[PDB]
Amino acid sequence: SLSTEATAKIVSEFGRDANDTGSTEVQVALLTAQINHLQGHFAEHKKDHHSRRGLLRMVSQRRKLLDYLKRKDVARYTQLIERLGLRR
Amino acid sequence: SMQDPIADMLTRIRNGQAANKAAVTMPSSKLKVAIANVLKEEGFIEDFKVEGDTKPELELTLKYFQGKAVVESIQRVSRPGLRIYKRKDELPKVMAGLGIAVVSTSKGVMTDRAARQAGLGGEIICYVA
Amino acid sequence: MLKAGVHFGHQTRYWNPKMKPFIFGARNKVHIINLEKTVPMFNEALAELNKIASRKGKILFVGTKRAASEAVKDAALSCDQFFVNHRWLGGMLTNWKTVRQSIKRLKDLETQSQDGTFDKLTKKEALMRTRELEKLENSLGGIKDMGGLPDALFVIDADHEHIAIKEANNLGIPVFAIVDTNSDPDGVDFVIPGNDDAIRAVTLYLGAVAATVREGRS
RNA sequence: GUAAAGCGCACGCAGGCGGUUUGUUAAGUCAGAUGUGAAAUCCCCGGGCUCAACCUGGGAACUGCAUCUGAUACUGGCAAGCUUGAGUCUCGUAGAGGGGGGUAGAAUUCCAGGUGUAGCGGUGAAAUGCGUAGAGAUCUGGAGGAAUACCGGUGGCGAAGGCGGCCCCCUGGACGAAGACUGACGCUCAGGUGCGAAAGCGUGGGGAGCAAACAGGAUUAGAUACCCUGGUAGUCCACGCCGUAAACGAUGUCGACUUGGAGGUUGUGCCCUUGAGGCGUGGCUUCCGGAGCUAACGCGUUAAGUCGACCGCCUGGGGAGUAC
Ligand SMILES: [Mg+2]
Ligand SMILES: [Mg+2]
Ligand SMILES: [Mg+2]
Ligand SMILES: [Mg+2]
Ligand SMILES: [Mg+2]
Ligand SMILES: [Mg+2]
Ligand SMILES: [Mg+2]
Ligand SMILES: [Mg+2]
Ligand SMILES: [Mg+2]
Repeated sequence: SLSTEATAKIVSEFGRDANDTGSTEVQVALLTAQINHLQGHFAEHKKDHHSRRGLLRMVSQRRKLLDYLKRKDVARYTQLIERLGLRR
Repeated sequence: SMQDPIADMLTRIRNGQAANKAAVTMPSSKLKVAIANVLKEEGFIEDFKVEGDTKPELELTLKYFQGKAVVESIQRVSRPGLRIYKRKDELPKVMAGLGIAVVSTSKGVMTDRAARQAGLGGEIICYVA
Repeated sequence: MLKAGVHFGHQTRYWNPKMKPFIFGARNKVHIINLEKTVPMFNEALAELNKIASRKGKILFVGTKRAASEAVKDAALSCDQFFVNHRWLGGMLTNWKTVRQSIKRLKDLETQSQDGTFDKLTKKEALMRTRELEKLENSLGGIKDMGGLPDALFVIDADHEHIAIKEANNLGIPVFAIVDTNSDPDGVDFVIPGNDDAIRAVTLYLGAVAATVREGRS
């Protein structure tokens, strides 16, 4: 999936502090990584549907984490989108 | 996924009594207990205890009379996605009276017979005969 | 736990989840009957037998299994008790009215040899009846003198003599038997969790019951 | 499941449903009251025409709606959480999971040449066909396309369709476990979106073997077939379309319970592990079978048993999955 390094790296920039990987913000950010990094893999090949299946699962999922965050605290939500430049 | 914990409790007992299980454990919870009380005060179950400190497990000791179990019939009624609420003058009578119907009134979880006298109605729950 | 300590469990691992409540442990791929309830069950049942035995109650012992057959016939003959150690004919109980006629032959035929009323007739003819008696003694033999269903039934093993118990519990005839793991206690109304095998195991209780029977009738 | 009926399969908006604790609210729920619910019908009790129909006094009912006053268990709203659901991280594990690109050996066919000589090929026989312009057989060299013996399995992976040589590159999911983290972020899903065997369609390639069409030979009464001799599309590839199948477990998805037996595959823990190993314990998977279920066959902890949440579908046969 994603490199162990790039992982821990992002777990800090968005993680509530460190050692924690459950933080909503974290997950969302972590997903966006593969989501974006995969665009390249899919920009090429294309016919690799089975792999796409995984891609969408990440998107649809992130959509929930984000949507959820907005409900539990609009703040973190609005800010989170900014750093990852999402929501159109 | 678990969308109705009450149903699981009732099912656990019916399937338990069928297999002649000494008792039956499960994740306790206020309502579950309150309902169990009625079952105890009615002689359908021997006793019950909720262990655990941060994870309550309700131990429901099944009961059997002669060559059969006490609870011969127990099915949920006011299930989700279709709740049922009756009036004091509209309380159901299980097995012509020989049976009971757990009802959650504003006064608490009591048997139909009892609530019907307390001059109050409420949401049925199931029929234990 | 006297001589009882000389039989332990039985049946490797085929067992039967129904006998679980009567099992103790299982070493070397074999369950061991929990004596903790075995011997306690012993008296509880044995007492009932003598209870009705007192009224000369018709007792019918069952045990076709070769290894234990001979023993059963002997013990059950220690009094008005009866026995069956040769292929439990289908109906000798539930179909007594019909099976009885067979016993009659065993009688009327025995008298033939029993008395001088046999020497007559050619070899072939006589021979024909001699062979016939043999077989009859196997099955009816140990029941030829029981004009009527037994007051109670006692079979060694359940599974094996399953057919017997079925006809018994149908006539309301109290069924007493020794079941072990693989056996099914849902039939015998008086379970006796013991090794249904071992020559020592069979005779052990076989004589035990017999005794309580002779002493049963005052 | 087989009688009519599980969408071919997924993702998922709306919608429906929602683990657990405390507080709070009181909207649904419940209790009481006040209005109102025309009278007449209906029903109960009782009257009057000689009875009855009929007529009539009072009550019950009008199961509803509104408001007022409370009750707070349950559902809902709010606040604060909690960790067992779900998810993230770490480290491991197996795999024909997918896309791209290489590559190897066996074999078929074809081309060239040597040896060699009268048959080969085919069938039940035959015949068509191929042979003296030298086949077949055999040997040597070369060209090319397709598929990967053995391993191989009751096997494995995938949502389904489906996926087998070896290597690299890019990439998805699943599982176990010492745990660490988030804190109900979940389940289902009309419409919608995407994936869809084979055949088929378009453009451009490719084309060895097999083979609809087609052409011969045969069989037969006939033989627009089965068989034989050939052989085009196609089968192969790229990109676009088609969207169907007995798309089958003929069995929707999610979760919880309910005797047992024998086996497979994979993770992991313990055991002189000194051992092949034995014992546990998760995931997935065969067959047998108990209770129970079922019209029966059968299913049977991977249920068609016992339950809860959501969805899809059926309502006699033909006409017809046809017409418009
Ligand atoms: Mg059919
Ligand atoms: Mg059908
Ligand atoms: Mg299907
Ligand atoms: Mg009116
Ligand atoms: Mg609440
Ligand atoms: Mg095709
Ligand atoms: Mg084409
Ligand atoms: Mg699978
Ligand atoms: Mg089966």
